[PDB]
Amino acid sequence: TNIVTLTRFVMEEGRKARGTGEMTQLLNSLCTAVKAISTAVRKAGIAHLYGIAGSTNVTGDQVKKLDVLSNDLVINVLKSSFATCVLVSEEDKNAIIVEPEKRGKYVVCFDPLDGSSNIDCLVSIGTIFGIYRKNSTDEPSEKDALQPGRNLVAAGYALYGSATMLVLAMVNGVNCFMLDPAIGEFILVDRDVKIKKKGSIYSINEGYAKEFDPAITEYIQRKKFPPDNSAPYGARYVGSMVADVHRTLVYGGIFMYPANKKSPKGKLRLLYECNPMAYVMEKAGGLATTGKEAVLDIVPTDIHQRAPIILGSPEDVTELLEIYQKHA
Ligand SMILES: O=P(O)(O)OC[C@H]1O[C@](O)(CO)[C@@H](O)[C@@H]1O
Ligand SMILES: O=[P-]([O-])[O-]
Ligand SMILES: [Mg+2]
Ligand SMILES: [Mg+2]
Ligand SMILES: [Mg+2]
Repeated sequence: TNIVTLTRFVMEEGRKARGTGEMTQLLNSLCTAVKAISTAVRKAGIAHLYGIAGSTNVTGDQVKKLDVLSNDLVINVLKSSFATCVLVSEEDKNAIIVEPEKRGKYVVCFDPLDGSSNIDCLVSIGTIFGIYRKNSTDEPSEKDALQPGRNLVAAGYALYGSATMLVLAMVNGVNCFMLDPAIGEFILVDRDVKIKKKGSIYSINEGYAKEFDPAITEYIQRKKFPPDNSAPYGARYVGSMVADVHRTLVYGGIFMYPANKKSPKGKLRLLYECNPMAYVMEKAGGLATTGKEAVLDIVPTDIHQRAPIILGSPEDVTELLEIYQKHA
């Protein structure tokens, strides 16, 4: 009978810190969308929600039925939250400007459904978000979303896996909340999460081996054949960024989606995939790099810009940076 909900947490983390309560509003609204997406996903084959929606998005993906449903759910709750002014979604070509009577101070970048390749085989999928405070006094516009990730005030993801988890990072740390399906509340289950300084798992799609740069190649070879005859790392690659990053957070190790000979900026999207996960990792004591610079320091020029990303345990990411620096 003492429910420590996401709501309470985010409020109790603010009592002697004169806010506006808009962030709690925003996050309460997002939680409602995440619950609705979770329920849909958990019944998707009965509800006939698998398959394509007939459309390609700006970054060239095959839009799925659950992409449109989730996108609509998040847009509508953020609008009605009265906490937002500019929204950027993977699924919309342009930024969405909130109508004047519903504007609040925040800019939200999100991936409404991440891991579409895994939808139909029931593997874990998720929702990814990053929140900024609007800076300018100018009328809200797409340019308010073009901030470096270091300006994030909150970021995180929902993981629709064996259980549904909302992982929320803010200035003071990372906390995990699990959805209780019986009462429709996110309950705190992991407080002030920190990543292991060094892990034992590497996560990458090795089908791209023919296209990797020499530094990624060398690093993978080192994980399999350690020069100091330590045990080789195990390999894991679920194929859904939210699942692979969440495992990296809670078990340690490294996740990679690097640049390659065909994709100079990699595949994952900077605003609503790379920056939120880089922020979570940095707040958990981890690192997130392109191989040459910190993801959170990139100043974007395109709301659908791609970025290479290598993230996880700091000693693992640093070892790979050392190999890039050696090859440079
Ligand atoms: O099939 P690939 O090229 O390994 O891409 C998988 C990645 O694509 C995404 O689905 C994003 O498009 C991520 O969730 C996942 O990390
Ligand atoms: O591109 P997608 O799996 O969010
Ligand atoms: Mg997609
Ligand atoms: Mg995604
Ligand atoms: Mg998506």
